[PDB]
Amino acid sequence: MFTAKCAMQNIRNVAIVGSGQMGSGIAQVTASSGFNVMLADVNKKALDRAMKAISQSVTHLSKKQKGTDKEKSDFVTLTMSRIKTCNNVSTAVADADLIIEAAIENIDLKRGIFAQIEQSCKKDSILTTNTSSFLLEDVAKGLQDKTRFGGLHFFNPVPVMKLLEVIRSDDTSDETYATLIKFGTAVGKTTVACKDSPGFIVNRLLIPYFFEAARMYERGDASMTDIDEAMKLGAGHPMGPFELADYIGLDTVKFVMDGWAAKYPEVQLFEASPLVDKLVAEGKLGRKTGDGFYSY
Amino acid sequence: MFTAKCAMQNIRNVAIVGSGQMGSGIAQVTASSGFNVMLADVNKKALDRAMKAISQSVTHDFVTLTMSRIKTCNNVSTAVADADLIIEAAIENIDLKRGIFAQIEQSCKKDSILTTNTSSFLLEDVAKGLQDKTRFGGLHFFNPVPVMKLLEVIRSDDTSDETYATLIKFGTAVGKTTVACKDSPGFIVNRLLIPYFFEAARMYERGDASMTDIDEAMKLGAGHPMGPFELADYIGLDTVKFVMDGWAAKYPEVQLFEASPLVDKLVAEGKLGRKTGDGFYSY
Repeated sequence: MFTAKCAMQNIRNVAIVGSGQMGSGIAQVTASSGFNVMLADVNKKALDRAMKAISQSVTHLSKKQKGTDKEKSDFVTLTMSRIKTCNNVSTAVADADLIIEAAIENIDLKRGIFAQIEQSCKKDSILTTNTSSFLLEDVAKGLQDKTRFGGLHFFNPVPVMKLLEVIRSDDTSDETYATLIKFGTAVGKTTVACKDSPGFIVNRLLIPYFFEAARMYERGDASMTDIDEAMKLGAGHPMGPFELADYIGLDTVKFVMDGWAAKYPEVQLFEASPLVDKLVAEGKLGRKTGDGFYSY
Repeated sequence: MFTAKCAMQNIRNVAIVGSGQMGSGIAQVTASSGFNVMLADVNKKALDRAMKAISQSVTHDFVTLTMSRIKTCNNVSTAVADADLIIEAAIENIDLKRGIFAQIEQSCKKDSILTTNTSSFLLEDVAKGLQDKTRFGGLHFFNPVPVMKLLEVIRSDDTSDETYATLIKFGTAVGKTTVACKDSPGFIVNRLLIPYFFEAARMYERGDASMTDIDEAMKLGAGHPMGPFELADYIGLDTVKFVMDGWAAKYPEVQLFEASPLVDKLVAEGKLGRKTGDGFYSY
């Protein structure tokens, strides 16, 4: 983490635009790792919600440490003082060296956010998205300097999940990409490198594998519970595909696979699943609603 | 295991035709679980190497006793004459298997259940020649059979309810966790895993990401104990290729089954994975 941090003298102040679960988790690990954080969202209620969740989580971790009760709360306040909030994007990004967008998955809203960002940030600022749902080319399409754009695809809960996929568009410069690799490593992650291809690595291989399982079930070849057992037991996976999809969220999996089906209409693997569609249309989204493939 | 074994009063004698690695491993766990076994192959040398490998595993009276339950026979007709269950583990050639089953049919008891362990063909293609298709099914084990707990128990369109119930009990009697599948290409495991591995190869081939970053992403992102290139090397590249080739030829309109250059090259070059010290990676 230090080898990386000390090789990015240029990157001291980070702005995260969007204050939901991912934005708040990215803010937490960025602060814990020693950078200054500005978390931005026009939604004040969301900003308050995030800072309470971060504060909780940081406090929680400190409790595991060895040390005096002062040593611990000292640790929490050092971390939290690196995090500031702002309800105006242009103000928030004015002194940022790296900006990470974690907003709603809507391409016009994101492009609008990036136009605001580039109007206000520093000339050599690096801009990034955490999206799972769009190509970096399509997010960056209006920017003046595409060579300082890339992707930082974390996984929820960000403080717990080690992996980080670091993405380059066709236009990302080598220097910007290398900086992004060092930032992922500085914040404690195991980075993997991917081009701007739908699904990067994890989702591109996992979501179609899940849909293939659903498809097997829908043809009537085997039951959901036998599928899951065969994969845990035959391949060592800790969750079968249906449990996995419930865990990720059905709405989450459908929405990604829907964007692929539409952009890549000739690719058989990306067809929607009558059954996924019907479960999401019913609000049976998986664990987070208590009910998807299975009940919880 | 006992709950199963004592509900199969009719199944005492098991014949296994083909004494390669899977037939020999099925012989071993079937002997260990209390059945009588006849191991049959027309290649006397193979039969010899199979009994030496088996005794080698089982050592690791108990060795003598376990062995006394396994007899060999280089004649498939006479080997199955007294068998209640016959399990075919022969080479992956459909004419050879149909000829074997033509032989077994002519000799076996009329109530005998007939099964294949094949990964490469549809049950209904293996059985296409058979007069009573209703006592036919699939017992798909995994190498090494003595260690691998899963067994996919497969029915055709013709397998009777009674035959299939017996097959599930057999799997359970021999210490396996059974799962049921219809006669579909790849059953459950290979149908999901082999295309996920090819998807991984294709991603590397397109130049999107490196082999080691793809494997690291799947271990860390999904908790998989091996990433897809590690797993393929473990299973064997020749094995993964041969099954996928079968699918690409039989289902020519399915994009997911299209062959891979890197794979073809690595197998055409004899780089078959862990078992040869080189596949995707070196060992």
